Amino acid sequence: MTLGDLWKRRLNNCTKEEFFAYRRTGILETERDKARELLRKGETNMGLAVSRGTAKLAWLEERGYVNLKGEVVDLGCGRGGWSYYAASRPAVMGVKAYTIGGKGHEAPKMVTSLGWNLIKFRAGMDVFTMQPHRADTVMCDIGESSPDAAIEGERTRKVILLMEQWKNRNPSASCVFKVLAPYRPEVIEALHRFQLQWGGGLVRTPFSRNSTHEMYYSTAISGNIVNSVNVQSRKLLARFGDQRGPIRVPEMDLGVGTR
Ligand SMILES: [C]O[C]1[C](OP([O])(=O)O[C][C]2O[C](N3[C]=NC4=C3N=C([N])[N]C4=O)[C]([O])[C]2[O])[C]([C]OP([O])(=O)OP([O])(=O)OP([O])(=O)O[C][C]2O[C](N3=[C]N([C])C4=C3N=C([N])[N]C4=O)[C]([O])[C]2[O])O[C]1N1[C]=NC2=C1N=[C]N=C2[N]
Ligand SMILES: Nc1ncnc2c1ncn2[C@@H]1O[C@H](CSCC[C@H](N)C(=O)O)[C@@H](O)[C@H]1O
Repeated sequence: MTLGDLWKRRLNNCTKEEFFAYRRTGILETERDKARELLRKGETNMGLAVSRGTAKLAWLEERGYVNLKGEVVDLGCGRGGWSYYAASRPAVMGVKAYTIGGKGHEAPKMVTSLGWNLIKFRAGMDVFTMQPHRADTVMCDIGESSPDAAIEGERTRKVILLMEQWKNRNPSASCVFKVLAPYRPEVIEALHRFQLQWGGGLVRTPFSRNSTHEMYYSTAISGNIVNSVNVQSRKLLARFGDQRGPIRVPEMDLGVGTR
């Protein structure tokens, strides 16, 4: 058993009030009140982020932890926050975005956010059975939370296997992907094997809620994986009992128009 396993048990043991105070204490939160209503009313001419995912990828890029370029694939694009971020980047030439859609899942939001014309959205696509194709940058933000840590571990293992398949097709591609449950030993083993062949490392974005242990793997950073995970678990465990709220910041606005 790991510290993150204990974190997950302590999380599930929270009362409702305990859970909601813990969830958001100390985290960066974009201000989505304008964005939310524009999406709700169906405004397509907008550059405000279509989801909270945009600011997370923006943070990874601005830190230099990912370098989005060339032909980008977005595996599990959901509403498209990563696809629109990538399409607005001058070094990106095109985005192929894929998501399952269906009941309980987000379909792509269609807006004129800068570079939208460079995105080819395909909904109703399962990426886990899709044949990989050429890409310079491979992005994947898949990993659905579960109260069951073993399910979160297996969901995470499937994402890492997917990234191995896309690296097999594209050994030189940069990769960035969500690791939902890095605290699980089957996940650590798979991350080690990936890191040994492809390099890379783990990082926590300051926008992730304390109710998830998610971290992001990128081929462009480094770091011992176990220590990265353990630092994050201790930091998550140390926030239990904190009552401070979130730090609110402006939402990303990419502007509108074609590229
Ligand atoms: C009920 O549940 C709930 C839900 O879930 P889902 O997701 O829907 O899934 C379902 C599933 O799972 C499982 N389970 C459940 N339960 C149980 C189980 N298992 C066992 N073994 N046992 C038990 O008990 C099964 O398999 C089924 O089928 C959830 C909700 O969520 P949503 O809405 O979806 O959102 P998201 O995105 O996910 O986010 P969040 O919210 O933040 O979450 C994350 C995490 O956290 C936690 N939580 C949540 N919540 C809401 C809560 C919590 N915790 C606490 N303590 N409290 C509260 O309230 C978890 O871990 C998650 O993952 O959730 C759930 N829940 C509710 N409640 C509860 C829960 N869990 C645990 N515990 C509790 N108390
Ligand atoms: N097997 C699969 N094939 C395709 N899409 C999947 C999938 N499993 C999960 N997904 C989708 O992957 C998406 C992950 S959410 C990603 C958030 C996104 N990066 C943003 O910025 O908006 C979800 O919408 C989920 O429906």
